[PDB]
Amino acid sequence: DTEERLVEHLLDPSRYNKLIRPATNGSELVTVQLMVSLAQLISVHEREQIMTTNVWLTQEWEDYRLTWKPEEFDNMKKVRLPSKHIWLPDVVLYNNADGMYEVSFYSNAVVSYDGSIFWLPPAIYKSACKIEVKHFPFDQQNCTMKFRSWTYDRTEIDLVLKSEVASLDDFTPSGEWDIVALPGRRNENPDDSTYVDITYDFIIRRKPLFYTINLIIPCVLITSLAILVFYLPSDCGEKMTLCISVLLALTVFLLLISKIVPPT
Amino acid sequence: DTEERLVEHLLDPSRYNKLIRPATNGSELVTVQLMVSLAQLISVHEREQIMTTNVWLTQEWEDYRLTWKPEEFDNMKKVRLPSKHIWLPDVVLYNNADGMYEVSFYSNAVVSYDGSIFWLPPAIYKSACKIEVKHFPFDQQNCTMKFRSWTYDRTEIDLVLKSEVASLDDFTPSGEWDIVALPGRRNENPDDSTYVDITYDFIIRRKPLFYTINLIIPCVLITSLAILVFYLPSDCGEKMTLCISVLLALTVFLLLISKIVPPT
Amino acid sequence: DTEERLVEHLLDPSRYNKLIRPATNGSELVTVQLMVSLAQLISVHEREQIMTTNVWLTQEWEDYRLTWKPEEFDNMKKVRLPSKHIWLPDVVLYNNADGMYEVSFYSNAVVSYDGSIFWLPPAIYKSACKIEVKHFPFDQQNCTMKFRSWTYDRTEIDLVLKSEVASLDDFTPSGEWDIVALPGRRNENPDDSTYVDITYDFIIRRKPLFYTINLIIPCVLITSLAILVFYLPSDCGEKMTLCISVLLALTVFLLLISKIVPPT
Amino acid sequence: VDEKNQMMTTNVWVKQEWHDYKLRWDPADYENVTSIRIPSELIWRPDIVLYNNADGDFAVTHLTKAHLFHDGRVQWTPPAIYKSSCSIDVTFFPFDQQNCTMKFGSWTYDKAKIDLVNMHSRVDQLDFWESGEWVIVDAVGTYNTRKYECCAEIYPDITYAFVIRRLPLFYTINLIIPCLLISCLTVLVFYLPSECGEKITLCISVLLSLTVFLLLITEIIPSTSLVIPLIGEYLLFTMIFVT
Ligand SMILES: c1cnc2cc3c(cc2n1)[C@@H]1CNC[C@H]3C1
Ligand SMILES: *[C@@H]1O[C@H](CO)[C@@H](O)[C@H](O)[C@H]1NC(C)=O
Repeated sequence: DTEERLVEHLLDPSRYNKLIRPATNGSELVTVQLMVSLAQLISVHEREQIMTTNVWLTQEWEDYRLTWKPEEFDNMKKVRLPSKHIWLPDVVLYNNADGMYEVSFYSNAVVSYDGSIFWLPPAIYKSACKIEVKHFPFDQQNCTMKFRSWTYDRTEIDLVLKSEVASLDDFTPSGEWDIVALPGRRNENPDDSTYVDITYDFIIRRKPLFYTINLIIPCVLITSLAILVFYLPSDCGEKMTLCISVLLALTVFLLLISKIVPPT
Repeated sequence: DTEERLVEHLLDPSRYNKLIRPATNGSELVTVQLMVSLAQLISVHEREQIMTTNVWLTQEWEDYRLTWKPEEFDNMKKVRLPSKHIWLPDVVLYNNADGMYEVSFYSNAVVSYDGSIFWLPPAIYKSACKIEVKHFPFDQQNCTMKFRSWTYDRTEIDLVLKSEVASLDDFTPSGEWDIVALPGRRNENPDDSTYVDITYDFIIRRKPLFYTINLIIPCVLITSLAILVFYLPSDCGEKMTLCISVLLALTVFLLLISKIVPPT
Repeated sequence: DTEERLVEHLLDPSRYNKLIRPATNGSELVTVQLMVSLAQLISVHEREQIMTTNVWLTQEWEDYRLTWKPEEFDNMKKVRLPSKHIWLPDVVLYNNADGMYEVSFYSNAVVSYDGSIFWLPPAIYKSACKIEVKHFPFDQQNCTMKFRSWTYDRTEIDLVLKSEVASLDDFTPSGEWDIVALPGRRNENPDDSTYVDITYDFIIRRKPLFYTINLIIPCVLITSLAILVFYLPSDCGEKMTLCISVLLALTVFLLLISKIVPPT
Repeated sequence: VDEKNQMMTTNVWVKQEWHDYKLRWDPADYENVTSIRIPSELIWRPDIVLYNNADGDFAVTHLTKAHLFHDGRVQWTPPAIYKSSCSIDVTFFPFDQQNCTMKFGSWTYDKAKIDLVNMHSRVDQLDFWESGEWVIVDAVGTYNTRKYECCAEIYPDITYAFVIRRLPLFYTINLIIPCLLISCLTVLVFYLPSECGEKITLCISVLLSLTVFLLLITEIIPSTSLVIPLIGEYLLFTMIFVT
């Protein structure tokens, strides 16, 4: 009951206008700390250069006009709130293919009595990354992720990291792509000064068995019959069958290897 | 705190109204200065003649009933406003495939104390463009992008340009296609005199390596065996195998360049 | 003007709460007489087993707090109310692919002075029907359509069929598929006591010319060369080409008939 | 214009204009304004439904602002995409000429309460975007009444007819040139002498190449059964004479 009186007190639209930012003395900053916890890597799509992942990002910041004096409300330390009705700092993707920018659920935010707000929505993201294919199928791919704010800049909010390596102990394993290493760091532009972002790197590696079995072994078993045609005798009447069929099987393998790889 | 007092002072519905426009002194026009800024060429799809891009478009105009003196409001030169509760000009695409005309998000508008309003939303756009194919695949396409007004016309608003190219500052490089030039023109019809549009042209060069490797090298390595059935002697009984295999391989390559290129 | 005074009198939101049902006399049923009427069968999709139809769904029922005296409003008998502003029982599909449950347009509704409501919205509907594949291409499919209420049950509303067939005089020839019969049944369940639905059964037939001409004829022409390599004498040295190419053309035709029919 | 599914998707600009009676004033009293522009959710507008829909909006849904005159004449041009369904006849596949239709009308008012009058009998093509594959010959609109099954009033509607040809050079240079070019190789195997050992190589290669061309021409035509295309009967008779 008293929590219901508190939630009618806190989100009162005469008291709390949603789309201003919490600051009090002549334009001071707010600090948004964030880190990323992976859940699984779903797919890396090479025909269109797109990585599909599942990621819970944790943001915590510090508001000031969400405060209650907690012995008046019968020793309550911690409420939940719906996150359509409080302020959000907008933290989006920025290298995003297919155009979904916000998060996918808009869950509850936990508000303590100091004003420190913890928030953790889940998302799937279709990030764009540049696939390099020279050592196919043994390569070491690299796909990045930019988190940038959306309507604000460097003199208003300030993204600070918390852990140099993003969290990986909720990971289900991925089958094909094993994860080698996964750091993350803060970038800031020294001649622009309206630019902060936090970029994560994913350094993933192929497991090379299945593509070896299906496209290196029949490729080598076809292309060892190039030198065979001179060891026929000419009187058999069977040269042209062998060398013409070897050329047509080779160009079929060239077109299928060119349908797997991107058109970079 | 005072920013909430300023938003309460400006958007009062007794003082401000949304459905009318800033035209006084006997039907003056307004000037919408617009220029676009590219993000990435996502795709040029030749088979349905379509082009998917990712454009910020930046509009400035001047709205005279949004003013204050900043000494009353704590030396604020600059606020944000929600982009639905002001006036907008209506600027959309005109040659759009699949019907989605206006911008994506309606991001927040930056309002100064002159009344001069700067605003930029993001958008994705699927424009249609006439594919010039004669030098396939070493070609150089020319894809148009038109912008008109949607409700108004030349005796109420007046579009004008800022600079004569689009901004290529946040253009990440693409992979397949590469830009050459991006001019911008303003057109106007002198037999109608109620028609402006601002059209951008994109002149794109294709990197030619991929289709060379898949389509030009096996075509020249198959058409180099056309005149070689004659030197073959008639005793061996192998003329029909060579000449029938050359004819069927050329028909298979003719159906592949049928299925790629547009059917104009 | 008197139409305006009636439309303001009938939808007073102090008077009329649209979230209740018009029960009188100690919880009688309301009886929703529906009958459906086809417009065209668009497509029967054999590979994913979806039948796409376009249909008009006439529902009529009895209300009791939407009447007037027609002398008091200068002889109106029959007005039009914006649909979805009045009560409506939710009558949807139930065997649905792709999650579109309700109707597509929400048109106007015709109120008499009795309280009888008439309603006819259109829809496109994608039912998921079970394909008999044995006598392909001469077969006779049977597809289902099951209309149930969505939020109510058998103690509250009561579906009644209007006429035993679905109507068909506002339909155009479907070309490839022609109709045989369209019965409609009311199923109640004896055991459950809370289960009424109206199922229609479209019984359709394939016009067998096109798959005969493009599939049965070249299969018969290829399998007529099965018995022929024995009548060919062995000293030509050409038996192997005929029997190998008969087996390769036969297995390519088996895989094409495997990709037309569903994988049941 | 989609021939496998029998559809036609167009991007069209529907122009409507009508009168009312409460939206009128005197321009001398309000500082000499004539025409304003109010958004179109706040007035009455009539309900115009494409009857011929197949995966379509079934009404306009962009809701562009409306121009109201002092005398009550309002006008409205909302743009729409539309996905109409038409029937495809294909006998002369190389040089076809199709006829696809649209059927606008009002949904729930009849002829003694609302009434369509078509304005100009052409479809106005002052900003057609030249598609390259098809050219419009004709585009006319005929006014109709029809009496339906439910109700005893009659209902007006307007049927538009689109007569379009196919510019035929692409399928000429890529489909009937290789088919007619390997069709002159069918009668040749009798000239070839029988102690070469190379006759049935030629008969098997010609039969399998015509079978590939018939199973590739079955993609582009629809699966109807009223007609057969005239290229397919020639390919079937050539396959009969080759076996
Ligand atoms: C009242 C309410 N809905 C109706 C729907 C339709 C008709 C009359 C109606 N009368 C026919 C005329 N237009 C669409 C169908 C058919
Ligand atoms: C991975 O890609 C990013 C983006 O270019 C780059 O900063 C980084 O150095 C790369 N690392 C490796 C190991 O390739």
